[PDB]
Amino acid sequence: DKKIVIMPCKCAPSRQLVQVWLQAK
Amino acid sequence: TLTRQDLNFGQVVADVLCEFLEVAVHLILYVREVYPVGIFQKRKKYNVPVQMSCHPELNQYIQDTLHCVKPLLEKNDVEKVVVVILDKEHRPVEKFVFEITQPPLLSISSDSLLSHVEQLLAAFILKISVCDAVLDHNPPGCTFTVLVHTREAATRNMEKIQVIKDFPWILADEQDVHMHDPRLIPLKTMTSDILKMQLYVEERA
Repeated sequence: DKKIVIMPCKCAPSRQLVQVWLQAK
Repeated sequence: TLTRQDLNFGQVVADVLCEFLEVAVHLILYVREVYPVGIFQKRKKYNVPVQMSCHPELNQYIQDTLHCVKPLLEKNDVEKVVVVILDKEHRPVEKFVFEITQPPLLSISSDSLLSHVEQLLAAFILKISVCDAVLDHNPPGCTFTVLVHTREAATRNMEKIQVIKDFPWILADEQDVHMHDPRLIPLKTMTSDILKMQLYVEERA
């Protein structure tokens, strides 16, 4: 019998958003 | 301590697991290069080196996710917490599976989790630190998500969207839940008096 498997609807911050934050210092 | 409920109704194990999952998730993201290495700083946990992001929003996202996982753990409603690495087409390439069992009675004969928590959890962390040796190279531009496999039976008519602590979650679709006959890579198993936890990775075959 199958159980409920869930995930957040929203994604984590994208790699690019983090790259931009880093490069800004 | 005969029973799981004796340790503050499952709160102790939930808190310890959420602390542990936060550090393991950060380390995964580092070693697999899900994010640029420059956001991670070196810290110590369980008396071993760990790598933790200083990106505020990523940190908060991980904490928010685990804030939702905690009540599920407390009500004994978790079989797995899975860090799923998705390729740029959003298909799973790799899964880090933390398989958790919280029996109602403590196993008398196993070692005390709470007396040896540092050493016991450090062993998982150390396996993650060096797991890049045994895994394939992921393709570029991977992202991650977290899947929670619950103990709840699925009902025919159930709403896809489930709000937990104010965050919307969703029943996971076959794109993420399914990997075609993945290769299974064991990292670490532990059986303690209160918790049984196995970490292993599934890789696309």
